[PDB]
Parts: sequence; C-alpha cells; structure tokens
Amino acid sequence: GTSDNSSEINLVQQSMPNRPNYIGFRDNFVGLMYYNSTGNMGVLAGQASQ
Amino acid sequence: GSIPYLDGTFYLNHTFKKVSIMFDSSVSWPGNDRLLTPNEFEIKRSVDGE
Amino acid sequence: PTHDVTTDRSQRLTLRFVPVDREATTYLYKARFTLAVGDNRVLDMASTYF
Repeated sequence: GTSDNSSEINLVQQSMPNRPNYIGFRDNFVGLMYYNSTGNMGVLAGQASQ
Repeated sequence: GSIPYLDGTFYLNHTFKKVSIMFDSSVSWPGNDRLLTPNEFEIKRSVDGE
Repeated sequence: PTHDVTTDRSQRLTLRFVPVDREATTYLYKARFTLAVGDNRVLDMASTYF
C-alpha cells in the first residue's frame, strides 16, 4: 500500500538489508596534508635566515 | 573610440597574474633568489596568499 | 656602473621573520623576533615593517 499504519495489507512486507558501505582513511593517508598547492605550501626554513 | 595602442590609454594591465622569464631554459633571469616567490614574478596573488 | 655596485651571488631581497615567541594578553600582543643580518650585507632599518 501507501500508508505504513498496521493493516492486513501492510502485513505483507519484505525488506532487503541495507547496502554495505565502508568508511576509512585513504592509503598512506593521501589528501590528509596539503601537497603541491600554492595556496598553502608549508616550509622548512632555517631559524636564522628564515 | 580611444585606441590604447598608440595614445597611451591602457586600462587592462590589472588582469595579469604571473610573468616568468627564462633565458634558453636556464635559471630564470630575475636572479638567483631575488624574489619572495622562488622562480617567477607574481602579480595579483588574489585567490589566496598566506 | 658595472664593477662593484651589486653582487652576483645568491641573495634574497625581502625576508619575512616569524615571531620566536608571542604573548597574547587580553589587550596586548608581544611579538619578539630575531633579526639576522648575515655577513657582508647591511640592512637599513627604514625598510623594515610589521
């Protein structure tokens, strides 16, 4: 039917399981730290000369 | 209308971003490390600048 | 002039210096840097600015 309230018709009810979906970090953590982006680069300057 | 080419009425020089100079694909002319940016001239660093 | 006006080695023209230590009071900000005028170069203090 259309409504979900309990009824004789709504007794017929078949439900497949939800589609599996895994979530997790990427390999070798790609994309976690900005790389080769000019907007925000990151430095290894010496303290004195900066 | 006015012809910027031959009477000096330029108005579009605000749309340049980066000028890179290379002498026969050597190190860039601007110098060894004369510029804050490593190996080019930077203008209108508009998108983002740290 | 050509002989002995400007160097040919590698030198920056503009240097940024991050604070060595910083103190953010409720109404202050005390930033302490370390100027590093390397050998064989002189810095005119009028060029510096925060």
